[PDB]
Amino acid sequence: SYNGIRIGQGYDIHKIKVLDEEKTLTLGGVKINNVLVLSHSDGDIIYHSIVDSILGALGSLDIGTLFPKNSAIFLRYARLLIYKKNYDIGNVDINVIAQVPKISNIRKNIIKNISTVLNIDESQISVKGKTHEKLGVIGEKKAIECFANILLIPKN
Amino acid sequence: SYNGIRIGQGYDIHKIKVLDEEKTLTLGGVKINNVLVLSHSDGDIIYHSIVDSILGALGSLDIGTLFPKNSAIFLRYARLLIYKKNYDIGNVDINVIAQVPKISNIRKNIIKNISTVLNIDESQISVKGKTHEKLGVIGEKKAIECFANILLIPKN
Amino acid sequence: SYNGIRIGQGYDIHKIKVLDEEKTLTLGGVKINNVLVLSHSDGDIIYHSIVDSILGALGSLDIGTLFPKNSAIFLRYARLLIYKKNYDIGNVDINVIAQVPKISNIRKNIIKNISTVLNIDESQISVKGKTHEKLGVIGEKKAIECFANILLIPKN
Ligand SMILES: [Zn+2]
Ligand SMILES: [Zn+2]
Ligand SMILES: [Zn+2]
Ligand SMILES: [Zn+2]
Ligand SMILES: [Zn+2]
Ligand SMILES: [Zn+2]
Repeated sequence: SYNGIRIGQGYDIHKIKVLDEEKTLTLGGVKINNVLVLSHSDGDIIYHSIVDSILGALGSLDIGTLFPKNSAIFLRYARLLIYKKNYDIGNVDINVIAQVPKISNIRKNIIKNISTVLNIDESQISVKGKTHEKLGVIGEKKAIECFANILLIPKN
Repeated sequence: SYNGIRIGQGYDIHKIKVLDEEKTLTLGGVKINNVLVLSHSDGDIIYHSIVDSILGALGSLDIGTLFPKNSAIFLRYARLLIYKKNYDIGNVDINVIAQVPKISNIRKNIIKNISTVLNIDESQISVKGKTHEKLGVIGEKKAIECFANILLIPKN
Repeated sequence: SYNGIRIGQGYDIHKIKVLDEEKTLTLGGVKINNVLVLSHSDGDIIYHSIVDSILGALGSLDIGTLFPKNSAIFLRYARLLIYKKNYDIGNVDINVIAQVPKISNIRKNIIKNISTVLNIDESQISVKGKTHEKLGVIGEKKAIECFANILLIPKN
């Protein structure tokens, strides 16, 4: 059983519809009032990819597989899983690849939200937004995706 | 010469054709009998991205460049390269981004296959599958891609 | 304030135009004379994603947000930021996902360029090129993208 330092990378992608001129997206727990997310879940690519990076770091079955609204249940889950396995989080670096919304505007709020739900300091979190040159599925605003990269550090 | 902890990220993408109604894919050493992979190589995005994450972690020339069927030759290669450089693998986290096949169904078999070819425990491996909302090249089943993230830990 | 080992992942994407038969791209500080990059910046996905992986590792505001030609100003910035925070770089692994140009041909020059601008050894750098099966925005040569993965190691 390996108990050294662990890497995780979560990935998520959700279909969206921008309320331009011809269910509301939540991103890092922040409501995005001009974008709908077309999903059975709440569409929070940031929360879901963070859960997936934790699960991945530790080698668990993923969320859908484990449990066959929901985003907070899973994040609390992931936090308590790191605890029971005797790890702390080192830092997490999140890349949201999204033509809309702009992330810089809501970045402080996402970071505080993550830090509360993971119970870690704001200095252990980075959330960055990248547009996609208005090319492809993302750049045409049909979808948004997120990569979350995390290190877990063995306690003591 | 740096001998501390090392990060690697491998990436791979292969063209596929799903045998719907109008050479066989291998994924993590598992044959996928309803999908053809259109490739000169065996199309194993999982094996190839794992090799590339190891090579990347250590700063080698990549597979094609190094050696200008094949997937086992390269994986044995990568395992023995980690050995000769005096590293062990920490853990590896693999994200297959594929509309088909579903990964959860074959996940145990891929993990055992990786653990045998890398000679590491099953607890050091995570393999996760993500669909792509039926959007773009991946979501339309024209291709499958994989990201493999690894840490190498200096021996002793 | 967390001062253990840190992970960063930078991502960047730029629009390009290949000078086929019907401003010049710089990649890892190397000029690519058959490709134009359609950008307000110099289009160096490799330099920019490296800066973003450093900023991400450390939890800074990103480049555009921090400072609202340019690629060297930012890289020197990132190097001196790692210094002032009391970190060294472990290693960096870069995946350029580009149908053109081929990276293997210019890989030595990019690695020497990175190692000079970051002031680290060539053994701490890996730069890998992956084509995209001539599918999608990348495979059709409309864009090139890069992922840069880095570990920062607390001094002493
Ligand atoms: Zn999701
Ligand atoms: Zn995508
Ligand atoms: Zn391959
Ligand atoms: Zn792709
Ligand atoms: Zn850029
Ligand atoms: Zn892309």
